[PDB]
Amino acid sequence: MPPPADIVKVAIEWPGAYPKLMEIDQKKPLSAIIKEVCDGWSLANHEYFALQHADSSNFYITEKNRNEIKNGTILRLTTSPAQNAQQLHERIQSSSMDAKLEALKDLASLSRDVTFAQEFINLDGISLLTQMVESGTERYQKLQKIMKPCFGDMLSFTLTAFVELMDHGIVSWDTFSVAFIKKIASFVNKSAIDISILQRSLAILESMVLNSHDLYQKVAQEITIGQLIPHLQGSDQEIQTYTIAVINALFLKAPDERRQEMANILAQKQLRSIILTHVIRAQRAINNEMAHQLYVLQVLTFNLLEDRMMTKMDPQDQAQRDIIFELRRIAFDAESEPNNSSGSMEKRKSMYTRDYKKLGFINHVNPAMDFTQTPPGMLALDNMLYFAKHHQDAYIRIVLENSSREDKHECPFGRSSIELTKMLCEILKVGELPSETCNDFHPMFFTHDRSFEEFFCICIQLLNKTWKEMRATSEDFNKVMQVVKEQVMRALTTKPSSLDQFKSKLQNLSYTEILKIRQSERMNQEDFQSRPILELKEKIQPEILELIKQQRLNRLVEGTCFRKLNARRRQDKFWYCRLSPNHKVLHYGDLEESPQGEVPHDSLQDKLPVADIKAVVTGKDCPHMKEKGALKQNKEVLELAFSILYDSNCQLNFIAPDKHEYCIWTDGLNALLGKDMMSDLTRNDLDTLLSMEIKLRLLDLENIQIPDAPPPIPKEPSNYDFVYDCN
Amino acid sequence: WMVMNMTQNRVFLRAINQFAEVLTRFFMDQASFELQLWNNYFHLAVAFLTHESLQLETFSQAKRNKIVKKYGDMRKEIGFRIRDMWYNLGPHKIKFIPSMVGPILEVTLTPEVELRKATIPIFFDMMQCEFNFSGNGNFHMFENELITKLDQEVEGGRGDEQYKVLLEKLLLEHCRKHKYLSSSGEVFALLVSSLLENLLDYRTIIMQDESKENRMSCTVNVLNFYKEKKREDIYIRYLYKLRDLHRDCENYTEAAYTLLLHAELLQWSDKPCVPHLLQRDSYYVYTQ
Amino acid sequence: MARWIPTKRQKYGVAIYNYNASQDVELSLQIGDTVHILEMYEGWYRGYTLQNKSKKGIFPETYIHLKEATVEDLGQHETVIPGELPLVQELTSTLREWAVIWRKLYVNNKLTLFRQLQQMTYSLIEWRSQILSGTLPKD
Repeated sequence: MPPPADIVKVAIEWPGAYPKLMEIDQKKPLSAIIKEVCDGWSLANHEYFALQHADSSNFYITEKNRNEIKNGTILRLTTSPAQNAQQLHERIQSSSMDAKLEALKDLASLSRDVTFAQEFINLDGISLLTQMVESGTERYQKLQKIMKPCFGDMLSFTLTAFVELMDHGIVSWDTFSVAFIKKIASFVNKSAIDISILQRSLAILESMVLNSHDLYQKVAQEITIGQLIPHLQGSDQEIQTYTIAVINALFLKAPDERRQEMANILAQKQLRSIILTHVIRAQRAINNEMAHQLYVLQVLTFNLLEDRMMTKMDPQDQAQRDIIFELRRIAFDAESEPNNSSGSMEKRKSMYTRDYKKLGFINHVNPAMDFTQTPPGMLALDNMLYFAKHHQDAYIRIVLENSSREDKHECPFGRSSIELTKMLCEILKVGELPSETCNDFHPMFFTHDRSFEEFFCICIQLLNKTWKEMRATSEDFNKVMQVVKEQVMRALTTKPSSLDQFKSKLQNLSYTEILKIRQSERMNQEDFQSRPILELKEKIQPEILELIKQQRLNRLVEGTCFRKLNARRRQDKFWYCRLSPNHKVLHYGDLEESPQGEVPHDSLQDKLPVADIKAVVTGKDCPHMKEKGALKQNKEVLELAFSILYDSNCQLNFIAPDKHEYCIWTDGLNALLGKDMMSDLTRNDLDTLLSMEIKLRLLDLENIQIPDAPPPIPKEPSNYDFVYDCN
Repeated sequence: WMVMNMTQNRVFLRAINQFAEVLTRFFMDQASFELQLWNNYFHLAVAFLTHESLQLETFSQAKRNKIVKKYGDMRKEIGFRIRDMWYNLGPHKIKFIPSMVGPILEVTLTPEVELRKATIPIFFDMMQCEFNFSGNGNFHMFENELITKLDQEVEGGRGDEQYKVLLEKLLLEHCRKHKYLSSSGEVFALLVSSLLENLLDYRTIIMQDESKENRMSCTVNVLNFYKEKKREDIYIRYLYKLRDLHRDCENYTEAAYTLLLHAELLQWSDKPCVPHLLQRDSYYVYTQ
Repeated sequence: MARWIPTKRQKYGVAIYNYNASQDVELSLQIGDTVHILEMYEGWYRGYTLQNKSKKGIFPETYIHLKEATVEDLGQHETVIPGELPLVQELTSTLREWAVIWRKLYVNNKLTLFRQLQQMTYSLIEWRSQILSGTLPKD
C-alpha cells in the first residue's frame, strides 16, 4: 500500500524576494491552481499571473511537458505571458537603444514555445515584423556605420527566431515574400560581413532550397563556383559543413542534366583536390555533421552515376556496336588481326564467338543481351574504357590471361562484375533515405571526383590477385562473397587517406593481427582491473598457491649447501639443512666440505620444532648482524639476512649465496607459517601461472563475446519432474 | 608407438580367442591326453593380461577416455574368457593347482571391481574341487602357496583394503552357498584377509616415516599365521627380516627370541630334503 | 526444474564468467567450463560440467551461448572450411593435456625445458587464435 502522493513541497521564488511554500496539485486545471495561489497570497487580477520553470530550460508550464516538476527544485514566479508580450510590443518602438537590445534578446531567447508563439502571432506580430523590415531598409543605413555590431547581433537573433518559427511551421508558405530573399542576397553581396553572418546566410539559403524548387533556381542564378571555394579556405570546420550542406542542397531538387553539368563544372574546377588539401589534411575535431556531409556527397556521386547508369543500353544500337567493336579491338589486339577494323561483320561475329566462348558467355548471336540489366549496365563499359585508356599493359595481360585459362575455371567478367556491384550497393545502402543518427564517413571519396570508380578498380584488382593466388573453383561462391564483404568492411573501417597508400595497406594488413592484439590488450587491461573479468581469477586461487607452497617445501626437502657465520679460522663453511620427507623436522648442523651437495645422514642438530617457530625476521632485525665486537658481518650480505627465531634467546642465522635462493628460502619459511610469499621469483611465477591458466580457460569463449553485466535468472519450474531419466 | 602396441594386443586377443575356440572345438574331455599344454596356454594368457592396465593409463584421464572410446578395456574380456574356459574345462583341476596358483593371483588383485566380482566364484569352484580331491586328508597345500604368492604380490605393490572387504563379503556368500566345510573355508579366508591387511599396513607404513612398532606387530602376526598353517618358508624369511631390522635397532633379546623360534621350528633331521631354509645369495655346499 | 528433453545440439556448453552460487551444485564456473548437457529447457540447462562429469550443473540459457555444434562439425556444416575443426578439437585436447603438463612440470624443476615449452605453447596459442576462423588458401 503506497503512501499518498497528494502532498508535495515546492517553493516559488521571486526576483529580489524570498519564496513562499504551498502545495500544488497538477491534476486540477491551471485556472484552479491560479485561483488557489491568488487566494493564498491575497493577490488580485488572477489573469495577470502565470507559472514557469526556473531550471535551465526557463520555460513555462505546459499541458504536455508538466511532468518535469520535481520536489526540491528551484522555481521562480514571472509575469504573465500576455503582459510580457504587451511590454515587448511597447518597447519595440521605444526611444531607448538598450531597452530594444534587451527586449529583442529576451524575445529571441524565449521563443522556444509553440503555444505562446501562436498567441504572440495572433496579435499580428508577423505583419508588424514584415512592415518594420520593409520600412527599415533605409532607416538603419544612416546608423549602420555607427552600430553595425549591435545591429548585426539583433539581425542574427531575428534570423534565429524566424528559423525556429519556420521549424514549427506556424508561418504560412504563401506569406513568404521576395523582400526577404532580396535582403539575404544583399547581405551576401556585402564584403564586410562576419563568418557568423555568412553561416546564417548559408543556412537561410539551404532552408529556402528545402522549401521549394523555384526559389532554388532563383538562388542558383546568383551562385558561382568561384565564391564557395574561398569559403573552404577558412580552416573552421563548421563553415565547411554549412557550405557542403548547401552544395548538397543544390543537388536535391535539380534536373539530372543540370546535375551532370554542375558536376562537370566541379571537375573542371577540381573541387575534390582543394577539398583534400583543405579538410582531409586537417587534424582538428572532425564533426559528425562533416561525416554526414561526406556520406551525402558519396550519395550524390552515386546518384550522378545512377542517373546515367539506370537506363538500359539498347542491344539494337549500332553506335553501341561500334563502341564495343573499338573496345574489343583495343583489348584483344593479340588474337584479332588489326585488319578486321575495316573488315566485314562476319569476322566480327567470329571474333565475338571465339572470344566469348573463353569468357563464359552462352549466346554468340546477340552478344548485347547481357547489357539490359542495371546495375551496372553501361558502367562496366566505362570501366573497361578507363582500363584500356590507363591500364593498357594490365589490360593486355588480363586479355592474354583469361583466354589462357587451362583449369576449366574461367571467371565470367560480366557475372562477377554484376555480383560485386550488387554487393557494393547492399553494403553501402544505395537507394535508402539518409539516417538521422548514423555518422559514418569515408575520407577516400574526396581523393578523386571519380573516387568510386578508383575504389572499384582497386577492389577488382585485389580480387583478381586473390583469386589467382587461390585458384578458386565453382564450389566456393559463398566463400568468395563472404571474404570480399569482410575485406571491404575491414578496408573501410581503416579510414584510408590516399588511394595508393590504401592499396598498399590492403596487402600490408596481416591475417587478423589487429583483432588478436586488441583482444590481448583488452585481456591485459581486464587482468589489471575489471568488474566482470578480473574477479574471475582471484575468485579461484585455492590450488595454485597451494602447489607453489608444495614446490617450495619440496625445494626444502631436497636442500642444498648452506653457509655459516664468520668462517675464518679453520671453520667449515658448507653444510646442509634438509627438510624431512614428513615436512615436520629439519636435519642440519656443522658439516664438512661436500662439493657434491647434501650428505644424507643424521646431523648434529636433528630437531627443529616447527610448531613453536614464532616468525623469521628478514633484513636488519637479525640479532647476529648487531655484533659490536669482532663478529661483524659484511655490508654486501645485507640481502642475505634471515633468522629463524625460537626460544627467545637463541638464533639460527643462515647465509644465502645470492638473492634468488634467499627469496626461495624466505618463501619456504613463510609457507611453513602458512603466510604469503615474499619472493621476486614467486611473483614472477605467480603472474605467469594465473595468466597461463586464464589463457587455457579462455578457449571455450573464443569467437564469442563475453557479456559484462550479470545475466538474468529466468524462472524455473518448482517441481523436480524428470521427463528424461537422470544418470 | 603405443597405438602399435594396442593394435598388437588387440590381434593377440583375437589369436587367443581363436585358440580358445579351436581348443573347445577339438580338445574336450575325449581329448584327455596331452593336457599339459593348457598350463602354458594360461601362463601366456596371464602374461598378456598383466600389462596395459588401469595404472598404466592412469596418468591422464584423456588416455582412459580415448582407449574406452576406440577399443574399450580388454583385461575384462580376458578375465571373462579365462573364467568361462575354467568353468567348461572339467574336473581336471587337480593337476592345475601347483601351476594355476601363481598366475590367477594377478587377476585376483586387480584394481577394478566388476571383473573381479565375476571372477571370484572360480575360487569357490577350485576350493570345492580341492575338497573333492583331498577328502582323504586335508587340503592346506593350496592355501600355503596361495599365501606365499599373495605375500609376493603385496611386496610387488598391489595391495588393497576395500578389496579385502569385497573378498570377505564374497567368501561369506560362498560359504553360505556351501555346507559344514563353510566354517573351515571362512576361518581360513579370515586368516587370509587378516594377513592381507597386515601386509597392507606393512606396505603403507614402509613408505611413510619409520615407527618400528606397527611393522613389528604386523610381522609377528604373519609369523603367527605361518606357524598356524604349518608353513615356514615365508615364516623363516620374515623372521630373517625381523632379525635384520632388530640388528638395525640393537635389540638382542627379541633377536634371541626369534632365533629360538627358528630352532624350535627346525627338526633334528640332518638331511636337507627341503632346500628352502638355505640362502640364495651365494652357492656352496650349504650342509646343515 | 521440469520439462527436460534429451538433445544432442548442446555438446558445446559455453559459460560466461564465475556463475552465481545460488545453486548448491553450481560454483564459480571457469571460462572453459564445457557442460555436456543431456536435458533441454526453455531457459535453463542442466548437464555434466567438464571439471566434474559425474556432477550435474544447472545453467541458465542466458549463461549458455547457443552452440548447435557437436563433436563432429561436418554433419551440421559447422566448419568454416571442411576438415579443419577436427584439428581445433584435437588442439583443445592437447591444451587440456598441457594443463596437467604444467601441473606436473613444477614438481620437478625443468627450467630450460620449461621455458622452451612456454615459448612453444605461446606460439601455439598465437597460431590457434590466428586460425580461429579459416580465411586463407589451402597451401
